[PDB]
Amino acid sequence: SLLPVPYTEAASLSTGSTVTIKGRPLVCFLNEPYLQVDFHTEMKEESDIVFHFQVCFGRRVVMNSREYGAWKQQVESKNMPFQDGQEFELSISVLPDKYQVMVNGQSSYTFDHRIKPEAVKMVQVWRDISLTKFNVSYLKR
Amino acid sequence: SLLPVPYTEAASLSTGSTVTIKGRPLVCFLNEPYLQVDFHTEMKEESDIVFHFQVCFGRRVVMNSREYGAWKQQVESKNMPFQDGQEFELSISVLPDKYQVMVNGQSSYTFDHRIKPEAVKMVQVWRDISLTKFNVSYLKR
Repeated sequence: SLLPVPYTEAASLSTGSTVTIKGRPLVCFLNEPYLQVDFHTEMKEESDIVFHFQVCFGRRVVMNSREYGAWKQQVESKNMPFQDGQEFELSISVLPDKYQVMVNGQSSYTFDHRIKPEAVKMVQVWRDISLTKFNVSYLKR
Repeated sequence: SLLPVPYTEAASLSTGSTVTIKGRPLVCFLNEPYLQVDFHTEMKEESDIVFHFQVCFGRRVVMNSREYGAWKQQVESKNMPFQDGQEFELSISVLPDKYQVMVNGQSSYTFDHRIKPEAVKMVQVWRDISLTKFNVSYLKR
């Protein structure tokens, strides 16, 4: 819809930053659509990924990092706040120790920093969703 | 690009029919983009799937059927004719005994019929690709 997908935006993150994504799955949960949010170290898509967040709607969520071209230890969660056929609001806060992910205002996942958030230069949002809003909070120093 | 994705087209199949799909992966193989082709029994996406063909570019291909809302025996292949960053041409022929899938003119996968091809009423092509051409051969009786 509003924003093109894959959506790529240059970005800078530090403690206190928040990334807000508003969108909607393209198909019903029965068909297992995915949503993926990757925080990259460079503007190119083949670059390293500081924080990989992949949702298989209705099934599970996978988080990881890709360092020096290699995927590290995957963390898997079965927590599923997303609602079939509904628009969702996803907020990723950068805390000192980890990323906190809220879905529709509810804390749902956390991921301890493996690489400093300051290494992030780009965020890519893709897979089976329509994207209506993308915002990174640049109020803090 | 040319055609919207998810792409849905009402269709009828029988022995001798061919479905030709031309497109291109949206991102590099390193990021594991997917391609999915589902032959449905009804015009709705939650309907049964006579033939499910899902490609995880660079990794594997999964084939199955969803009957009465339940996924059946999955068949997995590691055969991978698709080329990173290239446009592909995918042809699915309906033979008496099975579907034959050609990738860029090379026979690559087959799937024995679980349900008669005549039960198909719709084809949906989706996931991480841009679609330039979609055609079903309606020359045969």
